[PDB]
Amino acid sequence: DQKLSKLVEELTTSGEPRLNPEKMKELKKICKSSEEQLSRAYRLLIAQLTQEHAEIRLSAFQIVEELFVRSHQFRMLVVSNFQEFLELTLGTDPAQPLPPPREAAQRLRQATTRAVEGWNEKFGEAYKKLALGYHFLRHNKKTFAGKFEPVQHWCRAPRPDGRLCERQDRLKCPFHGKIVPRDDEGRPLDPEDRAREQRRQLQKQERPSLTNLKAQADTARARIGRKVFAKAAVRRVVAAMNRMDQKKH
Amino acid sequence: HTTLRKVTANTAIYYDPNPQSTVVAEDQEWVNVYYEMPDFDVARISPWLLRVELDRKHMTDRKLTMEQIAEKINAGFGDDLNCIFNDDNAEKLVLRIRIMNMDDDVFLRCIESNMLTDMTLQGIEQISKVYMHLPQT
Amino acid sequence: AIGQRIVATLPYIKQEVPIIIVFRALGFVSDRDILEHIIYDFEDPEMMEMVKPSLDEA
Amino acid sequence: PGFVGIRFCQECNNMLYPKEDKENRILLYACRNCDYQQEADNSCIYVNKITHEVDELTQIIADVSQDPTLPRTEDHPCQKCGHKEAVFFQSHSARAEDAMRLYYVCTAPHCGHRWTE
Amino acid sequence: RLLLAALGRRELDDRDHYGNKRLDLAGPLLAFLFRGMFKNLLKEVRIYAQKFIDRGKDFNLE
Ligand SMILES: [Zn+2]
Ligand SMILES: [Zn+2]
Ligand SMILES: [Zn+2]
Repeated sequence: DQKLSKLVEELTTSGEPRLNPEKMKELKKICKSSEEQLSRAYRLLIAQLTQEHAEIRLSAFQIVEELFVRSHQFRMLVVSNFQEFLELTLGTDPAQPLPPPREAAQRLRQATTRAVEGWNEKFGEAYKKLALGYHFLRHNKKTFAGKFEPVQHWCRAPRPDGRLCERQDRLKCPFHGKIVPRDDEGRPLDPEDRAREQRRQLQKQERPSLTNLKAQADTARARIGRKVFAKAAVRRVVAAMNRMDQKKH
Repeated sequence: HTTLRKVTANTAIYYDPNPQSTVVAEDQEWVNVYYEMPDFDVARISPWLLRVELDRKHMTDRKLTMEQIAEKINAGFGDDLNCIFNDDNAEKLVLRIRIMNMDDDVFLRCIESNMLTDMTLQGIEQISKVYMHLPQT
Repeated sequence: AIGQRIVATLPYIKQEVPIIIVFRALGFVSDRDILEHIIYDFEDPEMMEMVKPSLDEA
Repeated sequence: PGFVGIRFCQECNNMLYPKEDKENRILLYACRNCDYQQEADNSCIYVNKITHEVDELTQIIADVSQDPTLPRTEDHPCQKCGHKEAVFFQSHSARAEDAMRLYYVCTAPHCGHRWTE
Repeated sequence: RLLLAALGRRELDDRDHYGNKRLDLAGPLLAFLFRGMFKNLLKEVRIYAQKFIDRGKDFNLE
């Protein structure tokens, strides 16, 4: 009973378009041996489905699809609670929506339907609730101004290409930090500056599976959007524009 | 208070998928010089470019430099939004803004609006103008 | 976006309605035709940018 | 830099919106109503001129010389045709309230020359 | 017009200007007042005629 529990978790958290066969093989070998255990596995499946993370739901539906066709007992239990499976898989419940990922939710629904036609074609007549369900989906839901620009000093930093830095920056070079005077060989004239740079060089030498909702936001493009689209920022956008409106008027 | 819209003379958004051969001809020298040293990767560079030119008189009046402007925008937008600036000696001071790896065009439009509205380069906020004079009383 | 949007108030209409919808109701559904009715000179770009958000919204 | 004007679709006569084909990265203008699309040449999507550095001569019209209200002078001859008379006024518009620069319009018919000293 | 006002090509209209203003003497005032009262009279007449028709008897205009 412990082993079957571990397999169910692994398939749901595999995070792949297709579940690993070896594990599915193991589940199957466990299911037949005992009918009671097969029922327990069925039970587990629905529970996994009723949680979250449609990708895990989509992975769960792959398990459900396999155990339907090859097991009459499982084939009965799915029919016995086909209503719940209909909301969990197709997302037909008016209240509960399909959780993220959205693309995974699309795959879960699309893959779910294609089963149903085959589900109904091969087993529609025998199982009367299934026949009603397929018909239910198909038919019901379908001035100083001091200006001076003297630029004579150069960064003269030693680049990895062997050439000195020719950037003309007043105070700080972005690629090398603070700017200090250097000779023709790019060595700081102040011995203290040479020692500090050596210390900086020494410091440099010293130096489930699916993305969660927080993890999905953890990126570049989302961070800049969060800063731009902010309640305070938009108000500051309006407040700044209001002040020029006063100047315009 | 000196916001960005204040110093910016004009703002323009282009499509420049090739930084090596930029759309604007009067940038090739410094843009290629900047892109020689790979401090930032070229693969992550977004193809949409926001090219903002500043006003030199506002430069001198506010004593604002290119290094300070780049530092402020970098502190505001991380390594996500990289910006490249020319030296403070050309006849036209212009710096480019690109995102780094809704359409990117509209995203860049919103970014430009946000910068121009509430990008505090210097000065205390909620202070509009400071009048400077000798008291005769 | 955050562009300026042109919107109209019609009597006996409970909710405020964009002008482009009004022009489509009057029978000018082509954006070009709406532009001819709105701006008379097409070589003036500023007006065209100013009416861009209404076309985008509708 | 210059300004950018809108483009119209040749099928439904609707505006072309900016769009891009990642395969070739060639500035495309694709109409979002139908499937029509076009290849741009301006390579510019949006410009915002804060300094509004534009010429008021473009907005000045040549039919204003027939106004019996504006003043006239003979000390600023028209450069295009040499006519002595000219009608002058200020910019008298927003973002041009200052700059009292006088805008002269030639009075002689069929010339309508507008200039500024 | 709204656009030209927005770009500043045209000046915002002022209410104090008498070109934008009109005067309302006895003529329009009485006409407007009468118009409301004449309609009230029409309604009264319609109410009387409707009640008489419902009762089944024709109504005298006087
Ligand atoms: Zn350097
Ligand atoms: Zn079209
Ligand atoms: Zn002339």
